[PDB]
Parts: sequence; structure tokens; C-alpha cells
Amino acid sequence: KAIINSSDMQGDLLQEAQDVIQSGIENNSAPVLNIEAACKYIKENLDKKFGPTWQCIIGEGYAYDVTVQNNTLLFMFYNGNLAVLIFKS
Amino acid sequence: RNKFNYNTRECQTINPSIRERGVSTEPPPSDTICGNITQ
Repeated sequence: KAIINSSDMQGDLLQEAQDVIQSGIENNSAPVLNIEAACKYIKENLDKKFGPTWQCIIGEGYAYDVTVQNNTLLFMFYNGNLAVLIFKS
Repeated sequence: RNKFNYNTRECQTINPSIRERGVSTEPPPSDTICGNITQ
């Protein structure tokens, strides 16, 4: 249940980002899951796929303030209440 | 005189010109934003 909240990049990379966060959920889908392992997976996948200097962040209540390259930023929400931010720098 | 008179000849090669031209690259630009985290 992906709910995109703020988009900056191109729709293809949008789709692949959603697919990768999904695959991360399945890699870690259990009460013992940690968002950190899925974060590692998201960042490393987007590195080996669309280049380095990616950054994955997952949570539900927090406050970031980060610098991002244009057309390389996404933030979104899940019906499962997972707010997911990703960005390249 | 004894060997009969010789015959002049001519040959020259093709000589390209030397030009001095200099060009530039530039450091690509970058962006720096800041955003907050929503509920």
C-alpha cells in the first residue's frame, strides 16, 4: 500500500523505488524486522542500480532536514504507517 | 662534361599548419535543499 507524498524524480525511478521498498518489506516482514536492514537494502540496491550517494530513511514520526540533488528525492507513506524517504546527494 | 649533363628535379611533401586552440570544461552544478518530515 504505497502512498507517495512528495515526488521529485522521474516516474520510472518512481516505480523502481516502490518496487525496491516493497522487496525490502518482504526481505524484512516479521515482528522481528528492523527498518535498518530494509534501509541498508534500499540504499545499496539504488546504488548498484542507479548509482551511489543514495540515502534511505524509514520511520513514522520524525523530523529530517537534508540536502538532496534535484530529480532524486522521494517521500511517501504506507497504509501500514511506514513513512519512507529516499534521496540522492 | 664526361658524364652527360644531369637533370634537375623537384619534390616537396605536404606540410599541415600548426594551430593553437584551447577549450574549457566546467564543474557541473549542484543543488542544496532542506525539507522536514511529515506525519
